[PDB]
Amino acid sequence: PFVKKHFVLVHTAFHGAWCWYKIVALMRSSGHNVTALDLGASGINPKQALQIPNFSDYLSPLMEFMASLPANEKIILVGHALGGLAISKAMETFPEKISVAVFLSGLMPGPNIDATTVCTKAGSAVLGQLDNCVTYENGPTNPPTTLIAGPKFLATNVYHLSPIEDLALATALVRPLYLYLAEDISKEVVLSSKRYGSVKRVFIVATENDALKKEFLKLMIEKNPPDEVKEIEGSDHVTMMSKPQQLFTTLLSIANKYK
Amino acid sequence: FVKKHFVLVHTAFHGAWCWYKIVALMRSSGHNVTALDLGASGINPKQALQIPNFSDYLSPLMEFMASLPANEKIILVGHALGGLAISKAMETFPEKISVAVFLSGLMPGPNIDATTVCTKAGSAVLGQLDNCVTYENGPTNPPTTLIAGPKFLATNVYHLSPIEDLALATALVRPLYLYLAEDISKEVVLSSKRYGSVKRVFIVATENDALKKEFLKLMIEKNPPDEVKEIEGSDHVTMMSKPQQLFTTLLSIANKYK
Ligand SMILES: CCCCCCCCCC(=O)O
Ligand SMILES: CCCCCCCCCC(=O)O
Repeated sequence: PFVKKHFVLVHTAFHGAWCWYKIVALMRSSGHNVTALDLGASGINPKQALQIPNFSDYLSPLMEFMASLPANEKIILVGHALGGLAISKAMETFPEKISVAVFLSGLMPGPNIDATTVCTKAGSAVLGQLDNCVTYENGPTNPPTTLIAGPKFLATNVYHLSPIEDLALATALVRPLYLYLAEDISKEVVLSSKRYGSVKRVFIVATENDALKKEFLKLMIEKNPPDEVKEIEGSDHVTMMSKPQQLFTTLLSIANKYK
Repeated sequence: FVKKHFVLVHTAFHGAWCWYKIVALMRSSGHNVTALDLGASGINPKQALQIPNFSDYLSPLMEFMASLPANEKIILVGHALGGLAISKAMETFPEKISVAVFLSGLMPGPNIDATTVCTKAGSAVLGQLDNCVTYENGPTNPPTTLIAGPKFLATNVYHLSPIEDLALATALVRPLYLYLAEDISKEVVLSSKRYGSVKRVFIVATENDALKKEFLKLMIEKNPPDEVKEIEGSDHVTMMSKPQQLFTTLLSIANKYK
């Protein structure tokens, strides 16, 4: 008996709703509702990175979407990598509107491994990697302002197991990420046991992820245990690109289990 | 095998992203390819309201063309509306272009004006299905932008493409400013000695819209190119519906017009 669900997808750094296109097609084709959002200055969001130095504005598209969700409608919230921070805040604020939260290789901070610990670790795996670079729109006296993903970094660390056209698509769409201050993130993403902790949570491991190392991911899983950990073999960092059908099937299974 | 440089220019609502399959095939086969975002398209930083003049829309292509040392020739490909953009590039920098390719592109010339092909092109989009216009300049002024609707895209543009490409497009299409005919006519002026000196190939690719094909035949008849090629089974976005076939056709054209 077909039970219509509402999947809400949240991209990682530099990306946008566009990266989910294969997943969105499978969802809409099977009759489910799906909303792929562009966070601040991501995808075709009108804001420019330099215009939104506050993490609050990076996350606003999701928070605003969450706030206007209809009465009693519950969603399957999916966050990829950095998107993990966004859905975490959504979990703390609107825990009742989320049937189950899914972290796809996502930054998954919790009361005992906070957002800043997690962001500091994440930053080390992206800043300075291959051809990635930063800008100083506020002068040499201030912290770098934005991070720009390089094509070689994308091909090697992110899309190494995906169709080459997807790499081409990414290089024509990735945008800069404002380097939000740890202090700002810490005040925005604060999680509690009775709110964030009350939302069903599943973590999906990308077996061949060369962007976010195993040790970091298992540190988060260890210190902020999810209700379940699932795995997708042969997937690079962007599972929605390299292993779309498997991610789709897994998502449907997760939605049915926790509905 | 001689390395070539293809420069791809999209149509309304789109961006460099729509050529992803083509870009991929060109890079792996060893060629250079530049897929540009015109004003307020793809990830270009401008918003439609910020580029009310057609020259603002063409800016990314003209800047690109100007940055090219004259010895570095290119194969300039324009899709549909992108035809107007490459036509302008042809008039301004004729010598930097080995061959211009109009993929079902608006191909105005001396005997068929730019405003003429524009007005006709628009009738097929304005007021179609779920497409809609905005009025940022108030109710008593002409509409300011045109927004492509998902249904319009599904049945009129991507009807022969993988369904995921339709989804991709719905997450990326952006508004097109409704440029004035006066503006466009003044902006796209072509002469036989300049625009006319560039080798030109038109690629007909449309399948179940006979009127659309007539329009394409009209422009070909009024402004005859050096050659006309066809691609079967294509919807409005050939780079999506017939990628391998488009790639092959472009390689073939490039090798012929060196
Ligand atoms: C200080 C903020 C920078 C954090 C970088 C987050 C990296 C997420 C990983 C990814 O690229 O998908
Ligand atoms: C800017 C003139 C307003 C009319 C709409 C533009 C024509 C779009 C047609 C097409 O896809 O080729």
